[PDB]
Parts: sequence; structure tokens; C-alpha cells
Amino acid sequence: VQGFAGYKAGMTPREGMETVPVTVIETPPMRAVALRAYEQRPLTEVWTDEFHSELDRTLSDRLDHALDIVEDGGEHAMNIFRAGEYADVAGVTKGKGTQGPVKRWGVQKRKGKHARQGWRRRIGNLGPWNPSRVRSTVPQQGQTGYHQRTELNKRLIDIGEGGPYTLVKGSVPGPDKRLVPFFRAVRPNDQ
Amino acid sequence: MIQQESRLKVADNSGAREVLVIKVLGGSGRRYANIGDVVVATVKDATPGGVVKKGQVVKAVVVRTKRGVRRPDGSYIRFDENACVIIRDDKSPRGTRIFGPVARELRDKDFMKIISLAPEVI
Amino acid sequence: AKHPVPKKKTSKSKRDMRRSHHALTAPNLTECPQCHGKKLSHHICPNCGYYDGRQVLA
Amino acid sequence: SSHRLALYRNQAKSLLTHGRITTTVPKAKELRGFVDHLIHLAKRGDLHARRLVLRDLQDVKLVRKLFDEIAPRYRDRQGGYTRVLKLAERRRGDGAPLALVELVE
Amino acid sequence: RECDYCGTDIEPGTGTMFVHKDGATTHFCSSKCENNADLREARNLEWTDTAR
RNA sequence: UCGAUGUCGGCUCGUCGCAUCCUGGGGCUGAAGAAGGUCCCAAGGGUUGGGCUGUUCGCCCAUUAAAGCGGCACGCGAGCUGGGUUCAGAACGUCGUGAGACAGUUCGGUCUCUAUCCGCCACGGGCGCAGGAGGCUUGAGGGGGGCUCUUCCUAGUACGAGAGGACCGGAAGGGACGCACCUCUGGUUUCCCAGCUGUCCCUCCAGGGGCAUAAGCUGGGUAGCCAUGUGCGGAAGGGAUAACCGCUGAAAGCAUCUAAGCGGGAAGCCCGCCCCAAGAUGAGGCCUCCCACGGCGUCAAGCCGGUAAGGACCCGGGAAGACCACCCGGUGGAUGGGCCGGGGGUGUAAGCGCCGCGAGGCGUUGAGCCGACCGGUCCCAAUCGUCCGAGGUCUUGACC
RNA sequence: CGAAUGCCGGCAUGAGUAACGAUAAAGAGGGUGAGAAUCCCUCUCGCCGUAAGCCCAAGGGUUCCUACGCAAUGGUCGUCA
Repeated sequence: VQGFAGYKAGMTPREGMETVPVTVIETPPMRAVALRAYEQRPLTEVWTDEFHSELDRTLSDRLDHALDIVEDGGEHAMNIFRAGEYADVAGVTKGKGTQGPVKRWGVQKRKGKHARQGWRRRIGNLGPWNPSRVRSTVPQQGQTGYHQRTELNKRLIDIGEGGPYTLVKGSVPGPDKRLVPFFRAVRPNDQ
Repeated sequence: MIQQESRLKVADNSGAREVLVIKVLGGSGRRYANIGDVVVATVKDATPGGVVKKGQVVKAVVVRTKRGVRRPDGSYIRFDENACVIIRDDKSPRGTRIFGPVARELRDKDFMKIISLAPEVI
Repeated sequence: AKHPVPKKKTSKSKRDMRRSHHALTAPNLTECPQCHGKKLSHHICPNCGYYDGRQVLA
Repeated sequence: SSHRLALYRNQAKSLLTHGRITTTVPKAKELRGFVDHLIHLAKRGDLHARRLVLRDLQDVKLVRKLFDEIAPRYRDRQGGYTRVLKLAERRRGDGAPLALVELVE
Repeated sequence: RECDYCGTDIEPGTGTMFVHKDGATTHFCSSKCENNADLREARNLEWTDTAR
């Protein structure tokens, strides 16, 4: 499936030597699903059922060792991620909604003699007379909460299996717990 | 924290009593005095002109602030106050002996003189 | 204080389109439980009173 | 607020009087949550519980009424003392989906 | 300690500390304790470890 | 343009551009170092708080690497501002017999709710992508994001009189900024808890009650949301170049980086990172699954059951949210509420009980009452029902 | 006679978006009706109360009761006025 993934447990931090916060993530081995290859003609994804028992309720390294356990017979535990390395992780936003020029985007609004005056929030302007009409610029009230989000240099420290679980450096997993998070490790600078 | 005119006080006999921030030293952008930092500002009021005198132009380093600073010890510290020390550019306090207590900070960011004089440190 | 009030008549045509997107859809309804008649999916009626319980009248 | 309560009030009351009533979808559902937990204390039975439920519905007749009256009938279950059931009609002008709810019996 | 005195207590395998001029202190706990203390007289305090 | 285009400065939002302030790359010096100065190349990002002034501008304060010029009706009033000059007052000074008067000044002086279109931002409604299907990607193309200061070894070594102070090369810290996020920290927390006076009902007491905003008041307070706070990022590295520097060598049998031939070299361009994305009509890939129902004149590509392949409606629920669409549940259930166990919050209840005439105090009690947070169990309520939804177009060829 | 921001009168616009005339609130039960959130009784509750009090007059002027009844007025209803 080229990569490694699971979900949002929760964040807290404690210990170490000074003291560092982190977040725990959920994931035994969410099974095999074909195996990326533009071979002989187009080959991209197959599904020789070997699935859940629900799932018809809806009916070269990384991916390669993925050939390893995929062939194994579906699933493939997670934690290749070991003793502090760096995945990276995507998390779907957190449906914040449709909002004001404000948090949609940092912008000073209604200074004071009028910050108040039954007057507040509403970006200030749009576009010079003569240049003409409207950019595709200045965002607008540009909704947030469903964006597909994520970041870099994701240092993960440790893990354990009392269930397949990970403890990663600095949460920011984006979304809230009980949510979908994926992690790779790519183009590491702090390699 | 503590920029613009916030006032804070002495704790060294440098001769002050109190000062109003100006600049939060460091380099552009920047807006905060916090233990260890160094502020540029001056005399709101000083004693009978010990050696400083009211409305006098000065620089000094951050020593005690109820903004509560977090220590890399996930542990926490704050003061009933806001005050510090005056210096000779070469980060040296001028006030011969200290006052209120300070935080390991100073050593950290370079302020022994102070560090030792301190009646106390935490 | 009418800063902006339409500038053009509105086009018979289009106007109507605007209206267009708008579609009526009779309530899904299902036949009774046993008071045999057609009913508002899920509910007793001046036909019924049942469901599994005799709450209603006539 | 003052209102949320208000309601929960008159309603909880008349309700106990009747064992069932007509309000609207939500109206019912939460009248449920609470008239319900009231019920639960009714169970609890005693100086204290009595005190609370009255603390809100205010009045003996019913207070005890519920309390000694039906509390029994139910003393056994695990909540659910209420059963809200969607109605088949809507109040006019309005178009609102009223409902009927009761104490499960 | 005792929160200094603050017979009460509050926040983690950390707790946290507040203080005062004259190299002298306010070791710290819980809000109640807080305001009262920062505001007036120790021995008149009551709740916690002294009016105990 | 006078059936009218609202003239300053500010505001907020900005967007070019280069003559580039700061940045990097250069060649040059009357350049050793170092730092300066001369100009060429490059706009990446970046380009601070006050102060007084309706001001722009400007002078000054303290920073900084920087504190850039100029365009867009000196951008922005269907977005504020409205200080001002530039409505009658009125005032002086000042002209004028006067009357009024002055780009001299001075005090005050009603900037208007409902966006049609194009346009921009967002969210779905079609229809298509010619079996009918649910789930997986590829991305041409597009968007974000690109700075910086200091500290240190290399060195106090190259240079050096000396005070100084390197390329080259590598550690760390921080600034401002962006993405995201609650643990920690802090703000919240309209009813969760707790103290309160004044009042009317409560049956007298106590023990409550509304009102005292739309919580009366105060002291606190999860969960979510959210900084002042947590993680993070702006990079490596590769490909073509700017300036600029070389080699190889004509035409000038002697030189020349040079038209042809090859390389050296930029915070730049292309790629790389991350974010969309075939409605990119060139509708893409892949897998999984469903098979040719009907009877009507035909190139019957038109009308009927269908296949739960599947999905949909209704219902039940979500940090999913204006609607909508999106996602997970639909009693072979845990989905919602209830209950329950837990935390977490208030701070020891209602009663009797004991010490003091009273006030209360201490006890029974860390009690009592508990909103979302974690997770049980079918107490209650997601019953039962309905719709629509395929069949595999025409021709060439390659194979069995 | 397009054609005089024309006069007269119809008739479409935005548009099924804008508004319901004080954020002093409602809710339940039964009653009557062809049909009632919008009428009647009734029990929860909220708001006045120096008024949202009753009174004298000014002005209006049958608006009042009682049985009937609702086409329009009543900015929704409406068997209520």
C-alpha cells in the first residue's frame, strides 16, 4: 500500500530525561491489498478476497517488504518504525467549518474607536479600481476542518505491543483521537 | 513579555527603583522580555540620584516575571513580580548586590555576577 | 439606501431556471401495519393506532 | 437557559401526571433524558432524592405521587423509563413533526 | 511541604511554584489557596494545613 | 465623464516592477585581514515599536540584516475611517464706506440596511465519461512553502608590526513567520459544583423556588474550542543558467572562453518537499463483483421486471456540518439516550448527633451533587417497509 | 407615432431572498370546530406593579352587550375581533 498507517489514540507526555510530550497511535497490521507495479501493461490493484467479515458490508522497499507480509496472507504489523526515527504523518483536519476572515486567516480587524461600535470581523478590501474586478487571490472565508493535513520530520520515539501501538514525538497528529492518520518517513533532513 | 512601556523594578542597588521597557533586544521582529532576555528601556524613577537618576537611558537583563516560565523540566515557576538588573553592555550588572530571588536562567544565558550575588535562586 | 439593486431586467428564461433547481418530492409513504391504507412511513394514523401497541383513537 | 429549565419543568410535571404527552421531536427527546433521570431518583427513594426531584418539579401531590406511585412499577430496570415515539402529524402554519412520549409501560 | 502551607494541593507528578521579593516564598498548589493567599493574612487563613 | 468618476491622510486586504535596502552570485579597488567603496546579474523571502505632526513627508527615540523606489484613477467610501481641506455657525487677524470677503488660522458641523450579472470563495444539483457495479491510484496540470541573526571548533592558524580578523568546512541557540494541536501552560467553561444579600411562593423551622439580564453576585470549574502555550517547517540533493571564470582552437602561417565543442558558477529557473487534480469532453489504471428479463415492424442504441453487483430513501447517530453533500450505526444491534463503572470537577450535603444563652463548631463525610471525557450492559428508541438500479453501439485487427 | 427620467392603465422584475412593528417567554391537559401554535376552560411558568395601575377629562364618537357569520380588514392561522 506503499507506506505505514493507523489512527489517533491520544496525547500526553511525561518522563524522559527533561520531559517530552507525545501521542499514541493505533495499529496492529490493516491487511494486504495488491502491490504497486506498472508491469507488462498497467498493473495497479487487485482483491482476491481474504478480507474482514464485515467488508462486504461495503463491497522498491516499503511496499516491497509489503510484498513480504502482504503475501504472508494479508496484514503486516506496524513498527518498522523503531527506536526514534522519522515518519511523517497525515491526518484529516478536524471539521472547523465555515468561518471569518479572522481564523480562516490571520487578519487585524476593526481597529479601536470602532473595533467594537457594533462593528467587527469582515476582511477589509478587495481590489484597486483600474486593475479590474477580482483576483483568485485573497482567500475568502475559506472553510477548514476537512482539509487533508500533515507534516514533516516526524520523530517517533517508542512503541510497544499490548496492542500494536506507537508513541511519537510531538502529537500535532492533526485530527482528534479515534481518527485516521498515516505515516511514512520520507525526505528526512534530520535523517 | 514586558515590552513597550511595561514597568518592572530593581533588585540591584544599581540606583533605580523602576524602569519602562522599550525594545525587547535580540534583533527585529521580536516582542518579549522574559527572564534571561535583555531589554532596552529606562528610568521612570530612581532614588535620590544614586548614580543612575530618573529618566535615564538604559539596558538591562530579565530577572523575575509572573508570566510563569516553564522549565525544560515540565515543571513550573512564577513570581509575584516583574524586575531585573541593569548592566554595562558587556552583560554585567551594575547593582553591586542583589535583591529578589532569580532563576537558573541567568547562568544559562550568561549572568554569574548576578547569579552569585542572588539572595536566592530557583 | 439601495446600494445594489439589479441592473438589467432578469431574463424570463434564466429567472425561471434559477427557480429550476427547485424540485417537489411526495413524502416517501409506505402501506400500513394492518390498518391497511397507505401511511406516513413509520406512524400510527386515523386508520391505525397500532404499531405493536394500541395507542391512538378514531 | 431559564427557558430550557422552565420547559423541562412544566413538561416533566404534566408528564408525570399523564405518563405520556405531545411535544415536538426534540421537545420530547430531552424531556426524556431528564424527566427520566428524575424518575431514577424517584427510584433512589428517600429524604434526599425526594428533595431533589421536588427541588425541580415543585409540589407534593405529584412529588410523592411519582415517588411512591410508579417509582415502584419501575424499580428494577436500568433507565429507559421513558419511550419517545415519533408522531404522524405536524402542527399547522408551522409544519413541525410533533411526537408523543411516555413512561414505558 | 504543604502547599507552602496551602493545606491543599494541585497539578501532577509536578505541582508548581509561585514566589515573593526578599528572597522569600509562595510554594504552589490550587486557586482557592491562590487568591486568598496572594491577597492577605497567613494565620487567618483557615481550610488547609494551619486553621487545619 | 456636469441625467454626475466621491478629491487628503489612515484603515484593512494587496499585487505587480526594478533602477535590489537585506539578501546570493559575481568582476574592480588607491583590496592583504577585516570591514568598507565601484558596477554587472539576480527579485527569493524578508524589509520592526514609538515619538510629534488631520497628514504623506519629515525630524528624533531604541532596535535591525533590512529597516528599499514606484506602479495600480497618487489601489481601494456600494469596506470602515472620516482628522482634513472643502455646507450655514462663529471667531479673530485682515480687506472692504460698507456688504462679504482671504490655498491665514481656530471650536463644532446628519458618509445611505436587502449584490442582478460578470467576478471570487465555499458547498451541493445535472450529465457525461456508452455493460451494471464498490473499493484503489496515476498524476499532465495547478496551489502552498522558500528569510534570518547570534553563539562555537576549525583559528585567535592563513595575513600580521600591531589593535585585528577569513575564505573553505562544520556544531547550537533564537527571532519573525506558516502547518497543525492540547499533553504540559494559560482563557474559557450561561447553570457543573460552591459561598450571598433582597424578595414572593413554598406549609412555621429548616430544606428549596423564580426574579434580581437574556445566569442577580461573587469563587472555582473539565470536555470541545483556543494563545500567551506543544510538535513542526522553511533543507539537503539533482538538471538546465544570470553575472562571471576556464580548457580545447579556426578565420588574423604569431593571441583570443570562441560562431561550431566541452566545463566551471547563483537565497534564482525546472525537478525534489507538501496541497489539490482527468468536467486534462484525449473522461485515464487497476481489482472485486453482477450476467444476457420481457413483448411490441428493425440499423426496434424505444418502451417493462429485474440482479441488495449495489445503492438509495426513512430512521439513529457524528469536531461532518448554514442547506446539501461527507462518515459510522440501523434491535443477527451498542448508534443515540439511560443506567453503570471510571476519571474530573466542586469542597464535606440533606439528617441526627454531640460544645456555647445566641451566633455558630465539630461529627457522622474528603460528603454531597455531578454537563460533553473513557469504556460495559440490549432499560428506551434505530420495527416493519419502498425506489431505482446492468446488460453488455458500430468498424477494423491480434490472439484462443 | 420606440420614442418627450410622458400622461392613463394594466404587468413582469429582484424573489418566493427581504420584513412581521420592541429578546416582558412559554408548556401541558381537556372543550368546541369542516379545520384550530394562533378561540374556551384548566393546571405548570414568565413580565409589570409607579406601571404594562384603576380615574377625571381631551379627542373618537356605537366602537358595547347578545345570537348569529368570516368573503376582505386582522402584516400566518383563525370556528377568535
